[PDB]
Amino acid sequence: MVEFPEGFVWGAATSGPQTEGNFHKQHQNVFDYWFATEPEQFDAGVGPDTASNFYNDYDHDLALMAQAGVQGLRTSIQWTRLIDDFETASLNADGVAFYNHVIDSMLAHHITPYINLHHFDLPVALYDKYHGWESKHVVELFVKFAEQCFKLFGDRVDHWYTFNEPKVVVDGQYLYGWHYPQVINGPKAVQVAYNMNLASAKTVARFHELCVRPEQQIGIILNLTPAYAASDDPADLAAAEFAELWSNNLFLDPAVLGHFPEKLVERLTMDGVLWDATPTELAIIAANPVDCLGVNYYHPFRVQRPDISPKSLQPWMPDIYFKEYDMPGRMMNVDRGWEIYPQAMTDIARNIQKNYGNIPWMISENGMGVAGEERFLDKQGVVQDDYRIDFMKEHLTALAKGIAAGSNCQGYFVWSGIDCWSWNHAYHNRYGLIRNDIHTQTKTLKKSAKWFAELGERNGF
Amino acid sequence: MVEFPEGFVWGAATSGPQTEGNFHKQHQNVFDYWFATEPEQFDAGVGPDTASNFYNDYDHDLALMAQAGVQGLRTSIQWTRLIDDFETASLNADGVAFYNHVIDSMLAHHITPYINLHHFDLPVALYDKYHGWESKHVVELFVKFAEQCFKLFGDRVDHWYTFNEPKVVVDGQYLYGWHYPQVINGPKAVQVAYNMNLASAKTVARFHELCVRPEQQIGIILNLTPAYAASDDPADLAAAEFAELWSNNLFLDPAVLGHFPEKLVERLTMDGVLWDATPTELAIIAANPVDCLGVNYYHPFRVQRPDISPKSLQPWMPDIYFKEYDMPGRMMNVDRGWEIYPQAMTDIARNIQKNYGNIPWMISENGMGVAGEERFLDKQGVVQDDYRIDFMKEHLTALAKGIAAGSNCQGYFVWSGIDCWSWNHAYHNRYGLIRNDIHTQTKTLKKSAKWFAELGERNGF
Repeated sequence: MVEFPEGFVWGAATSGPQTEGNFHKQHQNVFDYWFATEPEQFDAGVGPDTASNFYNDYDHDLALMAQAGVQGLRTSIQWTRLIDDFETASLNADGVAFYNHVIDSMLAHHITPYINLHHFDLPVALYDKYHGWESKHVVELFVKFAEQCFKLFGDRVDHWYTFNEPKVVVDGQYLYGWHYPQVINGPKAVQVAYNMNLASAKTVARFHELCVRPEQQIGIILNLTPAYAASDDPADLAAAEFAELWSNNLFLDPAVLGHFPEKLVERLTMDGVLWDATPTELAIIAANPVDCLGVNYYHPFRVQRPDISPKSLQPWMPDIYFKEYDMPGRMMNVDRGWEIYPQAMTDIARNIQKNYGNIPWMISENGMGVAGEERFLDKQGVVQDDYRIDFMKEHLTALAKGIAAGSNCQGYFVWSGIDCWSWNHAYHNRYGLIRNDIHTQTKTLKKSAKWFAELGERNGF
Repeated sequence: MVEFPEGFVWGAATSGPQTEGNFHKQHQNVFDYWFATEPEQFDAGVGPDTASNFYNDYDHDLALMAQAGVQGLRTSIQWTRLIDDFETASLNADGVAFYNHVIDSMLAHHITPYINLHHFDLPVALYDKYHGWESKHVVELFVKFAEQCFKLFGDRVDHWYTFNEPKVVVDGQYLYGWHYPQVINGPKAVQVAYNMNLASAKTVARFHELCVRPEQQIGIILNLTPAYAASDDPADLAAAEFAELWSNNLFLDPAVLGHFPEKLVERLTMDGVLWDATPTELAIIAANPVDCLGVNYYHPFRVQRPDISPKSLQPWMPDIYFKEYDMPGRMMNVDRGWEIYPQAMTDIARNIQKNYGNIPWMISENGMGVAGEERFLDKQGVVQDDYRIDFMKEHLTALAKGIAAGSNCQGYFVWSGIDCWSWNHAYHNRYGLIRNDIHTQTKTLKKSAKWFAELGERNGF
């Protein structure tokens, strides 16, 4: 009924910090320091120290993912596990052995590796010493980390990503208190956003200097949720277009077009908060756009005029130009508090084909979180997560209008394969195709796993 | 009878390691370490620990130089004095205070500062830890240190130089045994020569991001002695061709034209000794040529065919393509071993005018050395150094020819103002317009000093 192009990749997505646990990890990332210092900030007091036991059970975990039909698995390498000395990027031996064990095990179970380099997991010591992503030195240290990954695993990994959603690091660490160090400072957030795009372009450059095969591509993973206007009222349209530029063009334009959006640059310049860039750095951005693009989508975003004039006496924040809008009539996932709107899939697909040269791209994250999935166990202990099947059917159907109209969309990656640790929310909401009983780290396929496996065999539903 | 353009600058040239002494210097450069462990390698046992006492006596020393007609003093800031932590380029407080005193004292004596950032004085710890200029990381540390110099002193310093004769570091440290660490490795020296051209271009880029005046200019100091063919025989013209590419084009073309000489790159590639470069690096080199040129010249250089074929089995060295030639009938400075040939001054001027856009340039070093000048002391303790006047006269007369033919030469700096420490030769040969008795650090003008002052007021002789 719905068919997908030949060679379409059917995948799942996690990260190292949300799965491995901290077993024998040399360094703390910001979340490990946060958890070890303020465990009360975490749901049920579950921190990342054990997560989903992937450090210990990766092999059998991969067997289960392959049964659920994971053809390609995307996860991440922790800067804080691979690296001994950050200034030098020397190798922690156990960390190197672990990631090789993981990659080899993926290829033993016929799972194609998709490796991302950074998923919100800055080493706390680099924050302490340089304030992390605010420091162009830390940007250089990341490239050095990235080179070590290219040299150690490039013989077996064709598909690479620099960052997963830099904007969430920008928002979490410097705007809204989501991430340790919980800084609230607009001007610093602007500098961080620039520095991460710069880290990204530098890593693409280093990758293309070292890559030997045509199959080897490096991309970036962004959330491209559109910023839908609340109404056709002019103040709402003005709010929607800044929020579009701020949330999407801020990273999409430099990563894919090689430049920042000039209207955004103009606005930050006039507000006095523009980042510090050099001509060399800008030239590096222009010269090293990504090969491909990972797209994350879960729920839409709608905006209206700000309550007060942006000329008001207040600390600068991107939010002075827009406020979120809840739409009367919205279809809702009520317990998670998110609108369901799979047509965003189709709009995103078209933005990419019309305004970004139809660059090769994939849905790298799409999924639905539900709390207390033990309510829906059947008598053999399998979650009857039909809601998650329905969810995937709605978003894939819109994605197929996506591809039928021309989108160079090359795969679909579910968040997630195995239930994994969602930062402060920990295991409140489960997204997996595969349940994890985190007390015993016992993993069981849910119903959606078998449907996802047949989806990949039929190449449709 | 022989006069110069309006506003021609009459200056003197030294460097920091040859004048200051090591008084309260936090770090050893390469020569400090070399002397501290092998003083027998240094003439009469004299190292750089006191030199010409400039750390203590800069004020009165600057008065004597002004008495001798020094309108512009070119010297250097030592990396090892200014910088506490090389990795961060944090400041040593006594080092900053000293160079502030020196620059301020220069102005109070009406001497225009010309500041060179590097004169063969690699910090020895960066050699031990990274192998120094071989490490593109050391390149980045240099840029950081250069930024500090601009930020601290740019407000009163308009004339900057990235390096003095990078080729002498390549030759001295990696080819012929002149400089600690005394490595003898052809391929390494090629990479070092690449890295210092890169470091210079990166330093031009940082200067221009931070320069706040039209008057502020940065350049590089190069010896541009022509490579004279021993004869018009093809084999001698071919050797002179390569020695010219290797001696001058290797630094001049990147610095002024923004690219390496493709004939040289062809030759090194064919010989498999080419440097490792990146597209990014070559673009920085292309984008930041110097503002001006400083030209060093003391004696000519003549070249014939190698004794044996370059296809012979021998370690790759630039010299496989050319041998130094001794012309019969040459005018010699016999004690020093150098030929006297002021006509080269004219040749240099014309080469810049005709093949380098007539970019603004100066003779930044020219001068004659003479051992044991006590022989020519008179009743006054004044060295009767008529030979140095004759030398200056002859080479100035050739310069004026170049100028009248239209070469954009704008000044002429004598080496040196005060007798200074000439590396392993230390104080064997004396070059100053002003003598230093190095036992008492008592400094007294020579006859040539008064004449240089009269040369300035008359703008000619």
